[PDB]
Amino acid sequence: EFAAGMAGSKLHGWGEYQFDPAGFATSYPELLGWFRESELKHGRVAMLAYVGLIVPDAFRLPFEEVQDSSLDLLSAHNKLIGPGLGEGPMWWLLLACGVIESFRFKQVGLAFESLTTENAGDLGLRMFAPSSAEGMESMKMKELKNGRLAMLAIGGALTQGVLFNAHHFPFMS
Amino acid sequence: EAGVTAPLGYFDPAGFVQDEESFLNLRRAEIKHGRVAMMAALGLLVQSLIKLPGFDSVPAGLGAQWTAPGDAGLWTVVVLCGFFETGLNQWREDPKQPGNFGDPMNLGNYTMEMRNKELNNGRIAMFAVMGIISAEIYTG
Amino acid sequence: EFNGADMPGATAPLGWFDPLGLGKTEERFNKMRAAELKHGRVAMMASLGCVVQHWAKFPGFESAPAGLGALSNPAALGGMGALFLGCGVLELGFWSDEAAKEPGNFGDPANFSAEYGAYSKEFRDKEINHGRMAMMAIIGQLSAEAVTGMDAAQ
Amino acid sequence: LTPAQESIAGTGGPFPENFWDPAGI
Ligand code: CLA
Ligand code: KC2
Ligand SMILES: CC1=C(C#C/C(C)=C/C=C/C(C)=C/C=C/C=C(C)/C=C/C=C(C)/C=C/[C@@]23O[C@]2(C)C[C@@H](O)CC3(C)C)C(C)(C)C[C@H](O)C1
Ligand SMILES: CCCCCCCCCCCCO[C@H]1O[C@H](CO)[C@@H](O[C@H]2O[C@H](CO)[C@@H](O)[C@H](O)[C@H]2O)[C@H](O)[C@H]1O
Repeated sequence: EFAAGMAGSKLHGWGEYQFDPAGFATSYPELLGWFRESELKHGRVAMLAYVGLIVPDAFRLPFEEVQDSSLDLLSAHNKLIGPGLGEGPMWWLLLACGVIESFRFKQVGLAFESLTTENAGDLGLRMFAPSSAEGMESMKMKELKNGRLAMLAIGGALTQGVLFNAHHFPFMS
Repeated sequence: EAGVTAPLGYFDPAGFVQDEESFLNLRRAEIKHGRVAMMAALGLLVQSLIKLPGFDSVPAGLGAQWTAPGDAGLWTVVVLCGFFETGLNQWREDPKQPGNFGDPMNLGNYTMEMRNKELNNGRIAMFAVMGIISAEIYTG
Repeated sequence: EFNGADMPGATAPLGWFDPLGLGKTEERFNKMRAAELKHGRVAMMASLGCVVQHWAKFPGFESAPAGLGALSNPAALGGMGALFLGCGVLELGFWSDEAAKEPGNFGDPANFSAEYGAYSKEFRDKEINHGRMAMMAIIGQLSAEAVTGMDAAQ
Repeated sequence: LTPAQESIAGTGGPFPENFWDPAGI
């Protein structure tokens, strides 16, 4: 009925929030699976983005190219791109992310033909998961809520950190 | 009416009882004041002997009101009493039959003799606490 | 409430341990169980709070000792104060005992009963027993700390 | 609620339909 019965509208604070002011879901029913996949990707990227905005201050990777103490959220990317093309740890991360992404093509076909609303964003990982269907749905709503919050939080953290030079956890001037 | 906890003097003169609801309110207030006064008597007695941790500096007597640790202690005591009296506490009194909080601790009976003893001991404690406080504020 | 051995708190060591018989009627037992669950949970969280606070602190609370005397620091006092307001919001609001359907039942906000758990007598007993052990402990940790100045680690 | 309490129901709590009364006054 709403969207395609996808998790993301139930289990809200008051139960049945159906958030879709601009009727994208109704206007593009054929793209609902793509929308769900994109939302989950953004949320799972924002979660890790926040955690990797915090952790670097405490720890740095073993390789001797990210050990500089001035690699804040502002200068990190530009500094780590390095010289030429395909030479920096940023490029290593890009290649690793591409290798990870390529498995989604195996899962949902070459052109995302098999990407449906009931398998959008599902990469087949079922470790430390609820056994029951209701539990799985509840965990999917947790995941969606956490991802949406992390997207908004990473946007705000990056914007504030660049605007006022507070690149660390408080992100407040 | 006037047949509940009235020993050795029957009904007090110029009683303000009026109607049944008014008497119920008056009995609630009387039992509350008695219980407080009994508590205050005991608190003064125990304060004259021992002090709380980090509370030895403050005077044992009334002076605890305007002292620093005593001030915070009194304010938090007032806040907790508010929590207890607004009804937030689970043990709350029946609107009728005032002074009955459901007997939180299963101490025992609720006989008319026990009610009379409680009320009269609170009556004494009223005068005891009032006299103690007046004497302290007067003498020094 | 003629029998209460089937209640979650029975436990094997001492089934329906109640020599003083404070709660023997359903209403008294419900009230006492609400109080017991609240105390246990507060203790479970106080104990973990001590343990974590010793080796971790929020930004702006670095100077706080993180132990019994944590309230001394003005910033820690402001934090205790904001925590008090939040706890009031939970108490008078979402997790009010009066609105609770059963003693300590606040609706399972996060569906732990759906995932990695159930609202079974076994789990109720687990919660109750852990609350008791946390209660007895926080008292120990805090008191031992007062007698011999030390942090939670002990 | 109760018949007496219904005389004001719908005009309290965060949402109007609630009846906030932790003290049970
Ligand atoms: C004059 C004060 C007053 C009065 C007479 C009432 C009366 C009522 N309110 Mg309440 N209410 C008040 C203030 C008051 N309210 C305030 C300020 C708030 C905001 C927190 C609310 C929020 C509120 C909600 C959300 C709801 C009610 C509802 C109700 C009704 C049922 C609950 C009840 O028994 O309340 C009786 C209330 C009292 C007897 C007040 C007791 C106050 C205690 C003693 C504490 C006072 C201390 C205070 C903090 C001041 C300290 C100052 C000092 C430090 C100097 C009832 C008609 C419910 C309703 O209408 O449902 C349909 C409902 O849902 N009220
Ligand atoms: C036109 C009306 C309207 C406006 C203008 C508006 C504005 C804002 C703003 C900005 C000012 C913020 C920051 C904000 C935030 C949240 N809103 Mg909200 N909102 C409106 C309506 C609803 C409805 C109907 C629901 C809802 C919810 C949530 C949740 C929690 C979700 C959850 O945890 O499930 C969060 C965090 C859902 C809920 O359950 O809230 C407890 C829910 O059902 N909102 N909302
Ligand atoms: C009011 C309201 C709502 C709302 C709302 C609104 C108005 C939301 C607005 C959200 C908004 C405006 C979100 C911006 C995000 C920005 C991001 C992620 C920026 C990333 C930026 C990045 C990743 C930049 C990175 C780098 O540049 C860095 C830092 C250094 C350079 O060397 C390198 C690069 C280039 C890589 C709800 C909640 C939706 C519903 C409710 O009902 C009603
Ligand atoms: C030092 C002195 C400080 C004084 C602070 C005064 C605070 C403001 C006045 C509060 C008066 C509250 O009075 C209001 O709530 C009381 C809470 O028990 C009610 O109390 C009474 O009625 C309710 C009936 O269910 C229940 O609370 C009790 O059974 C009964 O005692 C009163 O019927 C009501 O009129």
